Amino acid sequence: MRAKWRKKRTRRLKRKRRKVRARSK
Amino acid sequence: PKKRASNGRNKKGRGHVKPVRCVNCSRSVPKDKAIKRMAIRNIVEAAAIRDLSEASVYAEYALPKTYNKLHYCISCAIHARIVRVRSRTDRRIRAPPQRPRF
Amino acid sequence: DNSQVFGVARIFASFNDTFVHVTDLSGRETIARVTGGMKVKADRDESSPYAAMLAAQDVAAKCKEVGITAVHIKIRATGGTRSKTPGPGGQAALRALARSGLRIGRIEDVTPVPSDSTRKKGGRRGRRL
Amino acid sequence: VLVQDLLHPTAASEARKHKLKTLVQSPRSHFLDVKCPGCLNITTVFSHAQTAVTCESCSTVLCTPTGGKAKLSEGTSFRRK
Amino acid sequence: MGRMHSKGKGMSSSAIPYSRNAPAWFKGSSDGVVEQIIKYARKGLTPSQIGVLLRDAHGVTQAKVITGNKILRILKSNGLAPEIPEDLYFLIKKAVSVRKHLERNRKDKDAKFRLILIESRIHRLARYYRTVSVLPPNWKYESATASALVN
Amino acid sequence: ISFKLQEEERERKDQYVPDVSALDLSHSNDVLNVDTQTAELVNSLGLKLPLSVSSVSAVRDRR
Amino acid sequence: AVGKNKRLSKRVVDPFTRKEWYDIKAPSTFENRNVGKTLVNKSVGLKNASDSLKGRVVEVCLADLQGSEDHSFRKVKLRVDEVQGKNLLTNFHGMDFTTDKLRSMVRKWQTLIEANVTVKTSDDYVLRIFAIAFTRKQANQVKRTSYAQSSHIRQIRKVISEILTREVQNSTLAQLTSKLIPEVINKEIENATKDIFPLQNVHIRKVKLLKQPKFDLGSLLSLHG
RNA sequence: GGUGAAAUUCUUGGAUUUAUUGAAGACUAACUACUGCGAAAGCAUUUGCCAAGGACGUUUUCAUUAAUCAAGAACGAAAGUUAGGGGAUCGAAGAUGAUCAGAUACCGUCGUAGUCUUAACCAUAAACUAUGCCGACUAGGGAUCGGGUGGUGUUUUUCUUAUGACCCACUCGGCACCUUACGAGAAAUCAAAGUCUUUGGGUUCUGGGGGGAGUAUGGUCGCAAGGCUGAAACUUAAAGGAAUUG
RNA sequence: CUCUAACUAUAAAAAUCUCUCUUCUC
Ligand SMILES: [Mg+2]
Ligand SMILES: [Mg+2]
Ligand SMILES: [Mg+2]
Ligand SMILES: [Mg+2]
Ligand SMILES: [Mg+2]
Ligand SMILES: [Mg+2]
Ligand SMILES: [Mg+2]
Ligand SMILES: [Mg+2]
Ligand SMILES: [Mg+2]
Ligand SMILES: [Mg+2]
Ligand SMILES: [Mg+2]
Ligand SMILES: [Mg+2]
Ligand SMILES: [Mg+2]
Ligand SMILES: [Mg+2]
Ligand SMILES: [Mg+2]
Ligand SMILES: [Mg+2]
Ligand SMILES: [Mg+2]
Ligand SMILES: [Mg+2]
Ligand SMILES: [Mg+2]
Ligand SMILES: [Mg+2]
Ligand SMILES: [Zn+2]
Ligand SMILES: [Zn+2]
Repeated sequence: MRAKWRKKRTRRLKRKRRKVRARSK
Repeated sequence: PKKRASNGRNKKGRGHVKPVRCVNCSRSVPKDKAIKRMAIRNIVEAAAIRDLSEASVYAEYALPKTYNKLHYCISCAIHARIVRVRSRTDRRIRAPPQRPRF
Repeated sequence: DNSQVFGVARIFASFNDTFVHVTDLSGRETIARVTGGMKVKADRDESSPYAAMLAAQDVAAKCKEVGITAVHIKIRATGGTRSKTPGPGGQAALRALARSGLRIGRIEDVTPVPSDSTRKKGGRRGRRL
Repeated sequence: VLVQDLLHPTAASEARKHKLKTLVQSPRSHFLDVKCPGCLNITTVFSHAQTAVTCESCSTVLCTPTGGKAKLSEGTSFRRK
Repeated sequence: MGRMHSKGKGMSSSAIPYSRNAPAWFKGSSDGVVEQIIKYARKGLTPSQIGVLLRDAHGVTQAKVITGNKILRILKSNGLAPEIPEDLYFLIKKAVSVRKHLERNRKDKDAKFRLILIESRIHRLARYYRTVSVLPPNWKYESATASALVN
Repeated sequence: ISFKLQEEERERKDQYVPDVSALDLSHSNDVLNVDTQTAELVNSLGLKLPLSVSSVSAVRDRR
Repeated sequence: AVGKNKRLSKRVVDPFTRKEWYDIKAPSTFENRNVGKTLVNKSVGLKNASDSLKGRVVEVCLADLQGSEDHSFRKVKLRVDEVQGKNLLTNFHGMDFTTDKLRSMVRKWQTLIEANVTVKTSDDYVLRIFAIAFTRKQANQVKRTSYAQSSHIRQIRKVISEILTREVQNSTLAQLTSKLIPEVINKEIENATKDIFPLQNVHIRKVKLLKQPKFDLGSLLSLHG
């Protein structure tokens, strides 16, 4: 893997967690 | 490690230059890193100079030349034989390859 | 002048399917447009020198039937934002035009070269092949 | 170079070096006494003057400001001070 | 070769001659020189222009060599020293000029940065002149009040 | 390769010294051409040699 | 080849039987006034050919109009405006260089200075003129480059601009073309900037044309014969 | 058209080319360089206006006003986000036509958002010279840019001269470069990465094996994207740098 | 001890690999 794509996957995980929190905030 | 103290670009004090496109592959490459070759040639080669001379009005018509500065890519330059890999002690030399003909 | 009825050869040689297109001095009247792909089979050798050779023989014959005996070569590359270097076939086309009896005068290169391109096709990293 | 005088370097080398870099730093400029063809007054001017210097008697410039030193007028005659 | 607010490294300057006393060739009188300085100041000239005039049109190498006092000191003895020191005044003049240029066109960001630099220099010089009590301790540079001092 | 005959011939050709002089101003009617600077060199050396001053036309060839 | 999907979305004739040849007549400012021939459809009552001829722009090498070869690299465009029957008259329309010479003088290690000026001639013809100059290595310059500072370039541009304005507003494109043929404006521009910078290859290229006042027959026929 | 070769696509409602022109928007070729300016991003058509700036010259003026900087601030490539304007080219998504075992990838043809702008956000880049700033000294060689000095110098031509443009010598400042180790480094190499075990000129920031991890949490900024700050539990004997031979 | 001239012009496809490493002292 490249650091770029690991960072992007982390960002997508943050996407899912942020939408989950926003639905339950 | 530094393979090139000049970094290849030949910039040394600008920060940014405007890129130019490759003639073959259209690669947006900085104008100083890009390899520029001035193709000045004859609009009719020696294969047809005699034929044109015999079959042309305006006796002793000075035939025109054609000029084009080619901005090659660098992958293209390696591949299209324009520039060649060199010995590590030979990379030092920047003079052109010694006047192909005198 | 000994009444050499003049035309302009006006060759256009891209990297595929070169053009031989003779016209009068004004250029508003077009005669003998026959191209490279007009006469060769493979569809890949439209740019080949033989293509332009046969096209040149046809335009020479047609113009000779017309009455035009001398031509003015206007070599054009694909021009514009493109490679703008002359195609392989155009030189053979010019040679065959000069072979077939026609007289030659004032070769010019009239490729459209820009003060800059709008944008060159291919993306920032270009054609990867 | 290994052994060499700095207290007494050659005067040619003194004029060679830059101002502010001699043993004792002294200006390279000098003053001039200029006479304008108009009157007999002698005016004291600077080599590197910065103003359109004129004689008090006549409104005629004797020098001209320049990036370096003064460029004198056409017919004024000067003697170095 | 510092150039406090830029990357410059120049050393273009003037070398004061070794001899402090009067030049041998100078024939003018110190009292006449002081009178000339006073008259030039009364014309409304800052000390630097006074020194330039005395160096160009006359044989005055520099006032301290001829009289023994400096130009600003000579003016202060006669009470013609400006309330705002000349260099600080020129700094405020430049600052107000750049602020005018800015308020007449907003998008120029380089002159905005240059105004920031000039204001920083003004603050430094004001702090110095305030610690020597040349300026009152309540004196400060403000953007709105600079024009009145300049005008 | 070398041998006695060739080496002897080389030495004989080496021992050649012209009886006529190639120096001391045997040519140019006992006059040597020098510029001002080397003339001052001769002067300051404390020596009096037969010289012939000629300026060197400080303008340099464009090559 | 011979392939076509026939995505069309004998009544055949030879289109040369209904055609003929007219002659191109140059302005009297040029020597070889017989330019060439132009192929035209035969005249029809509903649509007369003579209407179709006017507006044509023929492009001819300048050397082909004066016989010499000093004008080899120039090029002149003539406008067809008045047809006399089996022979038509052409007025000046424009001027240009040949790309070959232009690229030949645009070389490295020297600054090209370009001057552009849009002006009105003595008549109401409105022209645009481009001048190109190149700094010249001195006949003693051991320094290898021959660059010119921006101040010199701006001064040179100002001089060329004022010279071109002067020599346009003081004459008509008849006289202006008669001046262009012996390129005396080039010599004058070079001489006027001799003090500023050497300026090799001072040339006037691509004399454009932007407007024509009216249709003045008298001078047009006066310009011929 | 296009390609390794093809196909998708447009075409006897006559496309592709052919001449004049007209509209739009972008951009500023060639000149363009081990060249310039700027704090860094960055800056390349002409002209005018607006202010600003480095360098040099200065027997001008003030006299320590200075260097680096927690807190605070100004700018900050591209991409991206709100609105209004435009809408040419090129082109994330998408639509397909190919190549393949698969190819919603590379090759190709269209193609929205975007690219271009006026306001408001964003503050991140291999934002690189991967070299903090100020100051001093140490070694030879040429060139190059800006300025300034001198030449009994050369062409210039306006009769002579004044300029300008060169030529020679010198100097200041700048991007740089060649040689070398007599210095330094683990070396690649560096004229600074030297003047460091013969260790101290001033000063700011950062790192203490790898991974977890620039993740979670808590703040804070943001409309959003995300930015700044930023561990541990646990796991591991290596990960890594330069160079040598295959 | 004097010197700046010649030249072009190739990009089809190709994925993966189970052991095992062994002392230098006259
Ligand atoms: Mg590598
Ligand atoms: Mg390179
Ligand atoms: Mg810089
Ligand atoms: Mg490849
Ligand atoms: Mg058509
Ligand atoms: Mg340009
Ligand atoms: Mg420049
Ligand atoms: Mg801070
Ligand atoms: Mg944007
Ligand atoms: Mg919008
Ligand atoms: Mg796709
Ligand atoms: Mg597919
Ligand atoms: Mg694609
Ligand atoms: Mg497209
Ligand atoms: Mg970062
Ligand atoms: Mg960094
Ligand atoms: Mg760690
Ligand atoms: Mg990490
Ligand atoms: Mg948080
Ligand atoms: Mg390694
Ligand atoms: Zn390429
Ligand atoms: Zn007088």
